[PDB]
Amino acid sequence: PKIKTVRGAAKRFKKTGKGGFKHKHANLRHILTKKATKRKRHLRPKAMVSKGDLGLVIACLPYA
Amino acid sequence: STRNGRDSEAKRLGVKRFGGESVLAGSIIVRQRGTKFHAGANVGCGRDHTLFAKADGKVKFEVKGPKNRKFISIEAE
Amino acid sequence: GFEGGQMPLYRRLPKFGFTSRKAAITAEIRLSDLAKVEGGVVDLNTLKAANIIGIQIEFAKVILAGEVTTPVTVRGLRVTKGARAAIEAAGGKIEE
Amino acid sequence: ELRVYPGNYDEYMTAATQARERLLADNAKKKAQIAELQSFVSRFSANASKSRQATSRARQIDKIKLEEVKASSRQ
Amino acid sequence: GIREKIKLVSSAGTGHFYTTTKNKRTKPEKLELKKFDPVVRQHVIYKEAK
RNA sequence: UUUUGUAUAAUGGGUCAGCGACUUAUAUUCUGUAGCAAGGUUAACCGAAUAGGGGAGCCGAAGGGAAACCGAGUCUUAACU
RNA sequence: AGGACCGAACCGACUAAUGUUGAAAAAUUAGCGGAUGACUUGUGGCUGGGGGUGAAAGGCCAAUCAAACCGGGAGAUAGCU
RNA sequence: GUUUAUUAAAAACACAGCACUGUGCAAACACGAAAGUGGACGUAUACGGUGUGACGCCUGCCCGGUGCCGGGAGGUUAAU
RNA sequence: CUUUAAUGUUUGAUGUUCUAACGUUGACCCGUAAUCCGGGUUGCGGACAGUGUCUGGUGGGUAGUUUGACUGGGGCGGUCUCCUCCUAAAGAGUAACGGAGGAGCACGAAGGUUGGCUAAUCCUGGUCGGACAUCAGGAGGUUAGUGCAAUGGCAUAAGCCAGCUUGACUGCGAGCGUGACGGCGCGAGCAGGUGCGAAAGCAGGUCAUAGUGAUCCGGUGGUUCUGAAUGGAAGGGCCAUC
Ligand SMILES: [Mg+2]
Ligand SMILES: [Mg+2]
Ligand SMILES: [Mg+2]
Ligand SMILES: [Mg+2]
Ligand SMILES: [Mg+2]
Ligand SMILES: [Mg+2]
Ligand SMILES: [Mg+2]
Ligand SMILES: [Mg+2]
Ligand SMILES: [Mg+2]
Ligand SMILES: [Mg+2]
Ligand SMILES: [Mg+2]
Ligand SMILES: [Mg+2]
Ligand SMILES: [Mg+2]
Ligand SMILES: [Mg+2]
Ligand SMILES: [Mg+2]
Ligand SMILES: [Mg+2]
Ligand SMILES: [Mg+2]
Ligand SMILES: [Mg+2]
Ligand SMILES: [Mg+2]
Ligand SMILES: [Mg+2]
Ligand SMILES: [Mg+2]
Ligand SMILES: [Mg+2]
Ligand SMILES: [Mg+2]
Ligand SMILES: [Mg+2]
Ligand SMILES: [Mg+2]
Ligand SMILES: [Mg+2]
Ligand SMILES: [Mg+2]
Ligand SMILES: [Mg+2]
Ligand SMILES: [Mg+2]
Ligand SMILES: [Mg+2]
Ligand SMILES: [Mg+2]
Ligand SMILES: [Mg+2]
Ligand SMILES: [Mg+2]
Ligand SMILES: [Mg+2]
Ligand SMILES: [Mg+2]
Ligand SMILES: [Mg+2]
Ligand SMILES: [Mg+2]
Ligand SMILES: [Mg+2]
Ligand SMILES: [Mg+2]
Ligand SMILES: [Mg+2]
Repeated sequence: PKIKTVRGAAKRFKKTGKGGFKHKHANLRHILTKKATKRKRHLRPKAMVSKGDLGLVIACLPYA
Repeated sequence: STRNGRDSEAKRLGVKRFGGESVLAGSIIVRQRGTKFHAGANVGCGRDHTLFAKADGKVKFEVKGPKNRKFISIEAE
Repeated sequence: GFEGGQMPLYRRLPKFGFTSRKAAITAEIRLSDLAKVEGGVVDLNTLKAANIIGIQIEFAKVILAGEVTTPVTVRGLRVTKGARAAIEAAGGKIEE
Repeated sequence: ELRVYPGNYDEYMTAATQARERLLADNAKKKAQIAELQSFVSRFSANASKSRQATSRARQIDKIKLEEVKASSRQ
Repeated sequence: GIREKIKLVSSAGTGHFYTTTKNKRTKPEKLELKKFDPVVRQHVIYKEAK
């Protein structure tokens, strides 16, 4: 049978132009009053999946 | 007996770039709690008293001052 | 994606974005594909009859990703700014 | 808060000063039931045969949550 | 604790608010600070709301 | 065999002979080798049927953005040194 | 007259010995209780598995009972040997 | 008298006797997806459930708690 | 139009009656040589009873399941996240059911800037006044102070007063530190708009380190980014936030 992609991981990671994946920074959903603006502002742009857990995402997304 | 068994994560303080080291701009030189090392020439001071470079060069520790206080400076060499 | 009980990476992080249905009927056109269609007219009905784009595609677009040599006349498309100069430099014509 | 009690005033007087009394009795039922589960917990706690049953009502006290009593402004 | 959350909604008409905390027991009156509104790119008054 | 460690008084076996345990299917990724090479390749099916037709379709040559959209650029931002 | 008395057939099973790869997958020997009654026995029926029946022990339901036996789901699952 | 066939035969179970309680008959209750059966070809001096257990002297105080029975004035409350 | 009576007019509530649905495990006749069943006559109940869909209560009668870990065996007691010192062997890190203490906040000023100021404790003299209040001199030197535990720090004060104020601001960010990651921390400088000061300049919260929880699901506001034939819209997305 065809490999079934993990649908949960497909909604959080996108594949870039050199094989890496981009994801959305955590800690930016609620109780955003304790946080400084500098801490919020640096969590807005998307980031790249680190090297340590780059093999945990490739397994979950065999097609994307 | 018991009523103990508490501690906190180590903060990893101490000098990062020792004397004679070639650093870049903005690189942290020493993380401190009070002001053990005072900012001298071409180094700054954070809100938590972290000393950081302001121009690329070689670190220098010196003991200038009426109260013989350690100072950190940078030579643009 | 199982790490012994702790929150897996695909669940620590938040979901973002939404999939757009308009992107599945839009296709790029390499600048080298214009010399493969017909006697010199490029449109949806000739690009998808030369197997350069799919069947359900409706909004094509010509980018600067090759080298044009023949004077083709792009009938209705969305040529880019860079690919527009290259097409006219070969004697082509762009219209709506 | 405001509660609507039908009746004129003296049919009200009973309910307002009775609903308070029945709350103090209910509030004092738990405060006397907790104090009797603490008889078991404080006695058969270190016992090997009855520990699993004393910790069954040592965590039952934590689920009663007697409701708070506020003071009337009619001082 | 006793310090609750408020939002200072701008007065320039646009929808923009800085969210902060304010103790109400000591001071029950509103807050008025001239802050920066990136929508109109000017310093305007921010009256407390919510 | 399991262990920090076994002559161990820790497990297993009375002996012989025969049988007895990393396989199969379909997908995905990496290495080797072969074919072609900005191209590579067909599936079902037709077929005097391991030939030849079949290019439906799949992968690649373009990326950025949540998206419209722009495009060797693009996103952020009122704009970026 | 008697859920009367002593006591064989008959029904049971209180004590001890033997037996424990036994003559026997609960018996033999010597004693023991009831023995006209809520007794015992022959033949044939009825009640069936979360169900039966139970003078009540979780007892008995084909040498199997805190949920029978047979076949099927089934190569259940086993982070354990 | 009965009981753990096969380590417990007993102070355990049963028992006649006592009490409470349900049931007016197409009775309560039970086995039944239902028809229907038992109770019973019985009729409250009868039948079912519960507890105690011959016989003798007796069975004291408490209705606050949890059940059960009665009340309907008032509050809260579903579908519609 | 208001308030009102009469007719009819459609409906609800209650109370008496009625037969015609329905019940009859009352009686008699037939199928029939049948205490079943069906039909007929009759009597008694009669829109009650009972059944179907929906619904509130009760429901260990019955079924599926749950009932944490560390631990000098297991249970009890203690602990589970964060901050400060020692053990920690003069870089960083380093364990035990090792030794000691704290946090789940506070502040619209207790933040920014400009101007100014320097303590504890003692002696002597002095009305109530006293070992100790307020005052005047001298010694002392930060042995004081810091919103909050401990450590490091602080005189250029980060400690103490006053004036003006909102930089406790928006978009970014060279370069580093620390984590297995999720993340957390420091940061010169650039753009736009402010505050204080004559000006040089300082200001992206507070002397620093505790004062905190991811994702999913949903709430509020803004924004055509999308809008399943088209125009809208519902619903998503992005930004701020609960
Ligand atoms: Mg959000
Ligand atoms: Mg080994
Ligand atoms: Mg061992
Ligand atoms: Mg040896
Ligand atoms: Mg030995
Ligand atoms: Mg030996
Ligand atoms: Mg051995
Ligand atoms: Mg073993
Ligand atoms: Mg052996
Ligand atoms: Mg073999
Ligand atoms: Mg693309
Ligand atoms: Mg007799
Ligand atoms: Mg027997
Ligand atoms: Mg005998
Ligand atoms: Mg006898
Ligand atoms: Mg006899
Ligand atoms: Mg028989
Ligand atoms: Mg048997
Ligand atoms: Mg079972
Ligand atoms: Mg199966
Ligand atoms: Mg098996
Ligand atoms: Mg299992
Ligand atoms: Mg006897
Ligand atoms: Mg026996
Ligand atoms: Mg016996
Ligand atoms: Mg009958
Ligand atoms: Mg008894
Ligand atoms: Mg009594
Ligand atoms: Mg159960
Ligand atoms: Mg299960
Ligand atoms: Mg344990
Ligand atoms: Mg060290
Ligand atoms: Mg060392
Ligand atoms: Mg180590
Ligand atoms: Mg302060
Ligand atoms: Mg000053
Ligand atoms: Mg200050
Ligand atoms: Mg502080
Ligand atoms: Mg539409
Ligand atoms: Mg929206």
